[PDB]
Amino acid sequence: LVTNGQANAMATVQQLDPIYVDVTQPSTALLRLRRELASGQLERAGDNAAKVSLKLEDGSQYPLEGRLEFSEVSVDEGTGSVTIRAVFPNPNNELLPGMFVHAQLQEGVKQKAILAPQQGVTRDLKGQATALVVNAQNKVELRVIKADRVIGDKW
Amino acid sequence: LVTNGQANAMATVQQLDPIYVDVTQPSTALLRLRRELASGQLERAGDNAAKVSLKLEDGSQYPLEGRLEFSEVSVDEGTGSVTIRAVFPNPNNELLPGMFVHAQLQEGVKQKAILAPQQGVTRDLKGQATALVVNAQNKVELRVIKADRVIGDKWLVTEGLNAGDKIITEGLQFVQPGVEVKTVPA
Amino acid sequence: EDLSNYIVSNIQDPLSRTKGVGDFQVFGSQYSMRIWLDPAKLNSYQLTPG
Amino acid sequence: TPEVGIVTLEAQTVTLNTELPGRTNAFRIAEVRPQVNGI
Amino acid sequence: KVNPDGSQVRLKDVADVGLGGQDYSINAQFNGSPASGIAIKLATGANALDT
Amino acid sequence: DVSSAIQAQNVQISSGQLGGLPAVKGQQLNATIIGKTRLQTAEQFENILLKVNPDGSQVRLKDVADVGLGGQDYSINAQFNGSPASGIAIKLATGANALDT
Amino acid sequence: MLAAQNPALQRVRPNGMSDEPQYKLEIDDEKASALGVSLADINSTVSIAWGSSYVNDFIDRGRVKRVYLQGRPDARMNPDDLSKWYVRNDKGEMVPFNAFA
Repeated sequence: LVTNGQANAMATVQQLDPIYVDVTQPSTALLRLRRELASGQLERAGDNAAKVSLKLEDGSQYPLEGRLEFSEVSVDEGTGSVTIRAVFPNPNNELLPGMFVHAQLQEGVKQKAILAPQQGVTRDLKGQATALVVNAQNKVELRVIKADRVIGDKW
Repeated sequence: LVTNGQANAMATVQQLDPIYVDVTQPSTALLRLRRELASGQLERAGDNAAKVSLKLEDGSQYPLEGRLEFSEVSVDEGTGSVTIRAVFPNPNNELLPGMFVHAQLQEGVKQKAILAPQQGVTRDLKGQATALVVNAQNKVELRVIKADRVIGDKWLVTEGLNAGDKIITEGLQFVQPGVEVKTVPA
Repeated sequence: EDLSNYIVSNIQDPLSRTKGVGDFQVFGSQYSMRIWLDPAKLNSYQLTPG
Repeated sequence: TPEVGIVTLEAQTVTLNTELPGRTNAFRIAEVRPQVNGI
Repeated sequence: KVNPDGSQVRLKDVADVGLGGQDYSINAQFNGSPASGIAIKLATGANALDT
Repeated sequence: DVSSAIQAQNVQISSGQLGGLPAVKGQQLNATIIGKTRLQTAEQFENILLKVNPDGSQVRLKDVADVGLGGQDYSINAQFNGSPASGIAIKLATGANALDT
Repeated sequence: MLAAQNPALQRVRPNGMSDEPQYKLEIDDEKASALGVSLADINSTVSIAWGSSYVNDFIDRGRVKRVYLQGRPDARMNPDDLSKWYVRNDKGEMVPFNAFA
């Protein structure tokens, strides 16, 4: 017996040829990227700002790349994170709605970057990063640098 | 007192000449099947692919062999599992709706499958599967092998071991790698 | 760690009870069935290390 | 020299059935709900 | 975890299990080839030759 | 509940190590991660929080308990000619001299 | 330095190690407990995921040895990989360490 205005359903008709990927992001990282992008050192790209390119549940790369979509304006009070959608093509039905997945969307292209290796950068008595350099008249001195991101094995 | 559109059922009428068997496959197994069927190392079955046979609640195989349809397309959020439906004939009142059965969904056909006995593959202190193998120079070796699935009373090997070789099934004791030995059938 | 397992499992226990040895120290460790938690898959199913 | 039982193994084809858990549901179940009211 | 449907996750779907050492801080190495050793301290009040 | 919360706040947990063994190939960074440390002053036991709603309103240990340093055992306490004092009472050991001690 | 400048000594040594960088992560206490996650779950996640916890024992080949439990060799190696670990909320949701640490 099946009544009018029923709460629970009977079947699920669904299509999935362009899928949607609800990617979460904690708002402290988004606010830190907004700070690093409003401070003029890293330039947001235009050619590869909308590529998302998820990798699947077992670490395998997905062969197609898709468009990035809006970022939802409200954070949720249970976990503190925005949700960003993405539009991925799915021609061969090779990924199902509901799987867990990781997206690699970029956040900024740094032009003319310098990379000090892990060996030459240490900390002093206060907690600020340093690196010993040699002058042009061949004599070392202490200098205080701001290194906070590890890429590869270089700050 | 009985009211209209009542959520509580008054009686339950069910018939079971076939019985749906809902079977949950984890999505990483379907994903490694999609990775291995695309490569040539696992050929699709074809005409025999639909047949499934279920293992009952006492470890005894069910005598009839039904067929499956609609491997589902929505996974669930919690355990990440695709449910798979299978239809089984049921002449007597043998299967009952609500049991906890297992099912043997068969997929893939190996076109080069090397397959070593239980008593020929033993574990060393690493935990790896090892077998004692005789060279063409008629002396023994050890080869590290990996063993995926038990078929009856024999392992199958994936890498490490090649076809046309010899392993020692019985007589593993007083044989160490690097010694001379002679091959007799048993 | 194979040789270290062999020491801790077969040499250490009869050698620490002999007449004269009061303290030992192995350079290594025995085997111990490590379980390496992958935090992506430990994220996938709403689970914790607890 | 020792004489031990040694097998000669060769290639063959297999089927690779996989075991998966589950429950059995009824084929056509109808909860008799009343659709009309009274005692 | 396992639901009443019968769908479960094992420990293989979360972690990869294999044997290793219980601490990796000390790894001795003898004369070019990999090795391991036990160091032995003499108990007090005893002799060195007899030990 | 206050006991369970205070056993949850000042834990000295073994919080691991960056780049700890076994290391991935190409690792050059090592640092001993200090997690939480067990609290030290009165203003740090004074800010143990017991319950907090998702709206942001909390109950610290200010509004529940008066916290301050006091004696471990208030039972035995001494005096000396009116002015307050305390002391240790030394007993000599076995086979020992009194003058050397 | 005053002994190395002293002509009556020779090769004085510290017989110890000098101060080196160590990563103090600061758990935002009130924000973590306001989002719902209890603090014992945070401490269990930190200690087991980095500090290589000890669960129980197991026998093998005639000897009882032990079972450890630690994160990957690829998810604790730098401060960018202390954000891969997620801690469960009080309602089944998942909260990263970027929110409160």
